[PDB]
Amino acid sequence: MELVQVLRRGLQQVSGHGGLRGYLRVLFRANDVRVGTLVGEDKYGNKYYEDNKQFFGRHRWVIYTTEMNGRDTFWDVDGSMVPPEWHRWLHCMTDDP
Amino acid sequence: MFMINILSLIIPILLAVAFLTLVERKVLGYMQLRKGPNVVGPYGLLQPIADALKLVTKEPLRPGTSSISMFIIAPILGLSLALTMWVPLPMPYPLINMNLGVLFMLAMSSLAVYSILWSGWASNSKYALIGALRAVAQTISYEVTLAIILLSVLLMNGSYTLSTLITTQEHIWMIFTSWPLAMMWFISTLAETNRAPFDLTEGESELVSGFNVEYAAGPFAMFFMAEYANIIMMNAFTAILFLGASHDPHTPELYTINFVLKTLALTITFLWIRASYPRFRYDQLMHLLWKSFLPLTLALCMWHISLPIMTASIPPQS
Amino acid sequence: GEFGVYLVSDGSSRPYRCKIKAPGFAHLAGLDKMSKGHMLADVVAIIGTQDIVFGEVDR
Amino acid sequence: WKPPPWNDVDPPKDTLVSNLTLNFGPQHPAAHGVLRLVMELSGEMVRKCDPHIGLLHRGTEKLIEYKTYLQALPYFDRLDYVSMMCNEQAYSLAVEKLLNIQPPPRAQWIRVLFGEITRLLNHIMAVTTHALDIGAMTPFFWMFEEREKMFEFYERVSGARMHAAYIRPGGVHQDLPLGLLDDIYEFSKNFSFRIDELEEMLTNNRIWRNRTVDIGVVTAEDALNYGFSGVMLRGSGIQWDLRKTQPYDVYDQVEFDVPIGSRGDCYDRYLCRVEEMRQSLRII
Amino acid sequence: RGEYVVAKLDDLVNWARRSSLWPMTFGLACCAVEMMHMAAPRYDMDRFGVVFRASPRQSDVMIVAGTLTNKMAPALRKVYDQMPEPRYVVSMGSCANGGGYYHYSYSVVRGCDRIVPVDIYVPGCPPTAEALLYGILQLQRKIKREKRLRIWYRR
Amino acid sequence: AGRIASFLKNAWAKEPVLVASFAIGGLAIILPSLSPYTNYAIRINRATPYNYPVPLRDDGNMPDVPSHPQDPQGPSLEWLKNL
Amino acid sequence: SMMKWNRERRRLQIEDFEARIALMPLFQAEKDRRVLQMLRENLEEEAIIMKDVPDWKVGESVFHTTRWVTPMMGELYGLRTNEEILSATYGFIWYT
Amino acid sequence: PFFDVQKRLGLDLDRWMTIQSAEQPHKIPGRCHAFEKEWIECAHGIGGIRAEKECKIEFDDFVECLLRQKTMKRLSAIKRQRDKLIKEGKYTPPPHHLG
Amino acid sequence: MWFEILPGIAVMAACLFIPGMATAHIHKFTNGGKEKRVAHFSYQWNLMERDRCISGVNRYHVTKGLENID
Amino acid sequence: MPLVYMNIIMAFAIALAGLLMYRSHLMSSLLCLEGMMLSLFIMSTLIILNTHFTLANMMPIILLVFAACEAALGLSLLVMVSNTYGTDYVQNLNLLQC
Amino acid sequence: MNIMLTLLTNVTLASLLVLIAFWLPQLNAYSEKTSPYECGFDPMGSARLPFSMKFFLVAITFLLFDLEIALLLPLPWASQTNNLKTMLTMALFLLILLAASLAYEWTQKGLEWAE
Amino acid sequence: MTMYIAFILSTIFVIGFVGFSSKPSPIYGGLGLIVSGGVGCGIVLNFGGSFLGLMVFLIYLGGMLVVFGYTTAMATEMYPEVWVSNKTVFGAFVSGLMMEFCMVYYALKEEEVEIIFKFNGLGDWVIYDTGDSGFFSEEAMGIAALYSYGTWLVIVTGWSLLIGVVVIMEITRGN
Ligand SMILES: CCCCCCCCCCCCCCCCCC(=O)OC[C@H](COP(=O)([O-])OCC[N+](C)(C)C)OC(=O)CCCCCCCCCCCCCCCCC
Ligand code: SF4
Repeated sequence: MELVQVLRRGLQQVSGHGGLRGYLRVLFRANDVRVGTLVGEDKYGNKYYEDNKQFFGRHRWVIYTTEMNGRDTFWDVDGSMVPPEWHRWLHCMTDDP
Repeated sequence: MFMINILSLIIPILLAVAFLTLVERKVLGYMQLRKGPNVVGPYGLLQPIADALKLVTKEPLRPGTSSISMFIIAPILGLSLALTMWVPLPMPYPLINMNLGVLFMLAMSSLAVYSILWSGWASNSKYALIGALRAVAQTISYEVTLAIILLSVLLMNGSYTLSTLITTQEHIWMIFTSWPLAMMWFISTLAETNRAPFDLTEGESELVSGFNVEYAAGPFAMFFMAEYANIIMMNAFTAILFLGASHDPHTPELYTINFVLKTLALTITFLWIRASYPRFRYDQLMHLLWKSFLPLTLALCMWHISLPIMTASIPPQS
Repeated sequence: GEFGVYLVSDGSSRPYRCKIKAPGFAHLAGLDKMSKGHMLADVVAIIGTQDIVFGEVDR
Repeated sequence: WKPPPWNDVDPPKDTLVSNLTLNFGPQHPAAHGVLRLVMELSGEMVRKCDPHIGLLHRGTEKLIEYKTYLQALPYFDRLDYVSMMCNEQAYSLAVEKLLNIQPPPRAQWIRVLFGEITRLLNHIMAVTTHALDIGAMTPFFWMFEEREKMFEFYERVSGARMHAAYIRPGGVHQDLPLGLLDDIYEFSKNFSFRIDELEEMLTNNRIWRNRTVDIGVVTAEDALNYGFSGVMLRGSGIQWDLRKTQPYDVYDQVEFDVPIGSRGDCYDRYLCRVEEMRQSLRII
Repeated sequence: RGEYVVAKLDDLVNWARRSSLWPMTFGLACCAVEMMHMAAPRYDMDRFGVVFRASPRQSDVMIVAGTLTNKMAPALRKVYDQMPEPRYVVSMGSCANGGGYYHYSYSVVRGCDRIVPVDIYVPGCPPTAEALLYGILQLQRKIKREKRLRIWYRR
Repeated sequence: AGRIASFLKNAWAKEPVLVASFAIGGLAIILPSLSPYTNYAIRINRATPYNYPVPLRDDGNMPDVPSHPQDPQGPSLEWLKNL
Repeated sequence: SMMKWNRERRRLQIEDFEARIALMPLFQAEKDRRVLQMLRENLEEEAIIMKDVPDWKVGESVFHTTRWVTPMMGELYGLRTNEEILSATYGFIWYT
Repeated sequence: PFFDVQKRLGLDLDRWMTIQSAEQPHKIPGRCHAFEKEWIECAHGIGGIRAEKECKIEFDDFVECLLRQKTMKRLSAIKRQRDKLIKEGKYTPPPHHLG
Repeated sequence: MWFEILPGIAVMAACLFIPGMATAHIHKFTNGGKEKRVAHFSYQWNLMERDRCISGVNRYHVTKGLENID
Repeated sequence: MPLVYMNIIMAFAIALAGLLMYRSHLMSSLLCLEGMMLSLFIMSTLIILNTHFTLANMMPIILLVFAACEAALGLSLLVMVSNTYGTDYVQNLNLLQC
Repeated sequence: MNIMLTLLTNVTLASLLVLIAFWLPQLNAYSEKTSPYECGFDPMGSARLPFSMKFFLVAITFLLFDLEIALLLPLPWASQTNNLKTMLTMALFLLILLAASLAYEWTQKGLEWAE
Repeated sequence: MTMYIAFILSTIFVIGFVGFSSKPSPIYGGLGLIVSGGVGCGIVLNFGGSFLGLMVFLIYLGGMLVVFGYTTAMATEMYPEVWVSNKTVFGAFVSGLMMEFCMVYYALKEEEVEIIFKFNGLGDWVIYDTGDSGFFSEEAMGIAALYSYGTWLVIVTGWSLLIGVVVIMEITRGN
């Protein structure tokens, strides 16, 4: 019963990550395969998420954009492209985006 | 086609050893509530490749006071012996069906200490020298129990032919008859293979890196590959010895399933022990072996030699 | 242990000389006595229980 | 040629043995990175060990003569760096004593709460780091997950992780953020279990005991004469504790049991320290 | 052409070198305990593919973490010397960066770079654990932008 | 009596290992004499025909040896398969 | 359980051995014919090659007695190929 | 022996193994069981001096049985002449030589 | 969670999987479907040499019985 | 007699010479001594295996277990010499003289 | 045929595997790089001194102990003898003497080796 | 080739013996001796002595010579005396490679080598005996007689070994 449900979310994870392409993209680009509700999107492509069910920390997170100030950033990842106003919310310094 | 079978045996093990670094890194981390390698590829699958080809591209610095010929021969013996350890294994049908495979198994395992002694002397440093001397001292203390355990264990088997172990365990696991020896054999395998608490040979915290204190890059993997290859083989040797499996002649596939599944369970409990116990000490290392292990092994050997006679259950030598 | 600070005040807005009692200082001073009668693989053990954080012992 | 000696005991030559001066550390992982411990050894048996220290000696007191009292405060945070607040607790207690000014009672209670929280900080350091070198390294990571939680608490109040610089002469710099006591209350509830993980992991383990029991024992008289302090005396059964005998700050208006050992060896202190964890949890 | 082939070969070496470095934290001061803190399950370097390895003949990057004094100065350099190539040193904390809080004292060399060729300077007193984790990430990005095989091709 | 029981129990308090090994080795030597199966063990051990039982020249008046490996004459091991 | 299983194996072994006992007659006769036939081929080959030797009368009995001696492997396979030599001397010995 | 205690009290200590035609495990023979049995029974109750010359025939035959010197020399001379002849192409080995 | 290590060990099971399968199938393939007839004692060896000579093709594994005799 | 038997016999003889022709390390001398017995152990196996002296398969182990015993004595004397003198040299091992 | 062939293959596999681990990484060793590592400090000149007796004492005891166990490898075939009673008595003798050698060695200090 | 394979193993056995007999460094002498120890086992294996061949690997390669390395690690003469250190060892090593090369050529040509004994240089394979061993390995049955007929040897070998441990501790006790 429970094992079936745990399997059941797994395909739901595939549906959440835009089918196969998004799932392969995020796992090879962020090592994260967990999907949460959309919380915001800046003027950069920095698509943000949030999931209160996860424990403190990983409960809100990010996958970074592909284009940052005329720089390729699909493979590379840095924590500094986060804009200041959203840097406040992401570090849980304020829980309202 | 004997040749292609040989590469079909040594090549998968080397790739198995590479992946053993990843799983051990992750499992040990998981005990520590960590995650282990998961960034380099999906779930760290390419971490063994990353570690392997990074070290290969690192220069093999030879220490100034080293005999280069002496420095190089030791890894050759160490790695070749570890790969040779699998040639008599009863894997479906044993590759080298040596009628005295167990003796061949023990002789090669006991010859591995020459790598430890030679690596310490060739490095020519006090830290490496006493690291090696105690390393072999820990090493040479325990295989006498290994030999005694096997002699008692194999006594009810019938001979030293490794393939015969399958037919002996055709009904029940051989651990049930000699479970005092099973834990006796198991602990001694850690001491031979030098894992915690028997890691004073290397002693990452207090002996820096043991005999690998200097040994770097290129040929360092050889001891690392030989070490981890022995981990599978010793656990595989324990798997056949005590946790036997049924083998249908028309489907050797099935017994491979049982043998393989058991031998990862036996390797898993190896690093499971590592992630729970403090490291031992040289004196306790000898005292435990010579004071509480040797006497018990002797008595159990005495129990197991007379047991077939008092029960008229001697096994056929064939 | 017993971490004490001994300072002498000149009466100005600044201290004159500050002496800090380091628990590790006496403990590391006493490291010689404990180690007598024990092996090096126990010397590491004694160093652990001495709680010798060196910036504390080195003042 | 010389006729043989009458007793047949030909005279022994010069000494053919040495004590093998070994330069332990500083790169050695067990040497904490900065230890120049050099000892004399007859094989594994040791004769004398010289803890050559100074590999970290900074000006410290030398510059304090040039920094004002407020400017000198962050030095103590960096002096016994793993016990952040407990150092600046001493400085503030010292300085306010000269000023003949006592902090408000609210300030005192915050000091002791963080002081014992800092006691949790250090005792976790002392036990887990020791287990690192003795072998088993998983209690290290298990407790370090908790260590972040009070480290996070440090950040919520002072604004920095380690060097809080919170305890200033005359009290504390700022107030606790609203609800901060609630989170540390949640932490306090769950930490008793984490202590049980340590004791279950180590206390009864034979490998842990045999590497620790009856090791490095010292008698009460030598321990006191050696200038030892704190747990060093308490492990040897010495009946003494500063928080009890000379209760500074609020420590008089609180009850706790001092964990006096009864053997003086390393094991007795280890039980004393883990008991100090629980008694620290009493203070919280 | 040869440029494309050597580019792939450089990347193949590049990918492992930026994912398999084994740091050796030369634990000096309060900066060192922070690096053990980013060994905690909270950050767990090993998930990136780096392991705390002693015997600095095995390590690739070495981290000075804390103040560096004249007494510590000559030994620390020798650790850098027999550290095999490729070797990189990351300055942990203000004291290792530029002497920091003890920049004027008589016994600490102002800045660790006076002894070794610092690759990445990490500010902090102490740098919060993930700030160093950021610095390690910068190291791999810098490691990504090298042209070892490319330069030899034009050499 | 009192000393023996106390000493044995007291020894089992400090060392449980050698008393266990001494007990096992103590058993390992006596019951081999007391076992009723040792005679069975040597009987089946003798029963294994490693070598060929070379035929004996039939000159009459040895009825014990059979003239065919099916006759009732000669040694029989009907105990063995039951044993 | 093991004592029953071991007891069963001994019954299996003696059953296996008994088959070999019944198989000795045909095997012994076949090896008997083979070994002395192959010796005769050697003797026939001796008397095509030692005709010109100043002193060589074929069939010399190196042993003075008239009792049959089991033929040494040298005079048996000595005049055969290299495969015959290798597969006979160490053929069983190698057999990994 | 110097003091033949074995003979006096009749406990066999070593002589079970001094020669190869005695009792052997599983009744399997030595290489020269037939010859040495002949030599032994030839030289029993005779004396070392007399048995040296009288039972000479049984000895060198038995020595030749286990050394196999002249037999090996016989084969060597057979082989030596073979390659000293077939290399000249005077006689060709028949098929059964080559299989 | 721990379902992330199964990808690591599943590959491991595959690695140790190969040598068993190869030596089983090569023995089967080389020896005409049957397993490698082992000869731990000289009796079993001279059994094979009879088979190799009696097969008429100089391979022991080729088995041929009642179709021969007359 | 077969060529191989020369190889062990000559192996012993050259091992015998190394045992007698000394140098400055009686440690090296002990190596020739145990090599000396190894040829004895090896050669003894050839005749016994060749001649099928089944009960004589005994002595290769018996010769081993006793030649190995001399190692215990010899090496023990080694450290005894290397304690009153420190080293394993042989020229200095002449205190008797008269 | 196959036995040393199996031995041959592993040795070449090891030697080439170190060969491409030695010439490929483009060895660039210097004097300080090849200098011995001693906890990061200066070596004082060593690794050429005797080490008391305990390491030697245990080695000889192991050697003597290894020789007795060598005497008792053939037990699995010994159980297949016709006269078990003699074999049972004799094998028990080796084990109890193995015990006695351990027993004496224990009682007269021994395994508690020197320090 | 496989014609005279045992000719080979015997040859490395000689050169391995010449190695340590030339008195090289005790570890290097150990290296040369274990090489001879390794190759000698193959000679016994080729004769069917698997159990005897495997033992020398166990108690002589992994046995005696391991504790030999301890004394070499204990002796540690101030400089390695490896082959390049001395010139007599080269002469000893070079010499020991000549006469055995001489007599094999002497034995390979006419086979009438009369050094001390008369010796035939014929192929190693000849002296083998033809005959089945049934199911009982002749080597195994011989050794297993240790506890059937070798009663007397077992007592004396055991008693000496017991006396072996009493002497070793007594001489090493240093009064
Ligand atoms: C008719 C019945 C016949 C048989 C009866 C036999 C007696 C009854 C059974 C007795 C117990 C079994 C035999 C003894 C076993 C213990 C031997 C011993 O010395 O113990 C004490 C020893 C020593 O304990 P100690 O050192 O605290 O005390 C010994 C006594 N003094 C103090 C005097 C020296 O215990 C150990 O060595 C601890 C373990 C060390 C290794 C660390 C890893 C352990 C991992 C455990 C988990 C994995 C187990 C895997 C098992 C196998 C799986 C395939
Ligand atoms: S930079 Fe700051 S935290 Fe780091 S060692 Fe220096 S004073 Fe301590």
